[PDB]
Amino acid sequence: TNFTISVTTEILPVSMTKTSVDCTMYICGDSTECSNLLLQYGSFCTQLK
Amino acid sequence: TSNFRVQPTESIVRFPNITNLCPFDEVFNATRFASVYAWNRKRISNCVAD
Ligand SMILES: *[C@@H]1O[C@H](CO)[C@@H](O[C@@H]2O[C@H](CO)[C@@H](O)[C@H](O)[C@H]2NC(C)=O)[C@H](O)[C@H]1NC(C)=O
Ligand SMILES: *[C@@H]1O[C@H](CO)[C@@H](O)[C@H](O)[C@H]1NC(C)=O
Ligand SMILES: *[C@@H]1O[C@H](CO)[C@@H](O)[C@H](O)[C@H]1NC(C)=O
Repeated sequence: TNFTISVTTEILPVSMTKTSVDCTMYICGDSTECSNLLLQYGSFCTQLK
Repeated sequence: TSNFRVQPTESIVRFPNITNLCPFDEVFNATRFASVYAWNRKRISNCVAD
């Protein structure tokens, strides 16, 4: 016989902060010879990018 | 494509220079030395690496 006002809240995340780190400075830092060594190891850094 | 470095200044040479008197001369030049089973132990520091 009577009406009651109702309201409920919902929470839904959408996106996070995207990150991009270069593999050479992440692993070997500033070592040029380490970069030369990982050049022939594979294309893993391209896959990560 | 790539990344650009930070260019961290120019190479800094530190300042460790002290009196150059070291006990290497009197321990390397001697007419008699210790034996293998009992060797003399000397702590050499507070000078430069000759
Ligand atoms: C349904 O219930 C509400 C809540 O009690 C009624 O609202 C009240 O109405 C009286 C007089 O009509 C007021 O004096 C109150 O202050 C009201 N209260 C609130 C919380 O609003 C409402 O009247 C009811 N519906 C019917 C058709 O009687
Ligand atoms: C290095 O040598 C100079 C000149 O002998 C002297 O003035 C200076 O104090 C030395 N450096 C240090 C750290 O003591
Ligand atoms: C080396 O040994 C000689 C004698 O064996 C000694 O006269 C001299 O002082 C020592 N030191 C140097 C730096 O020649």
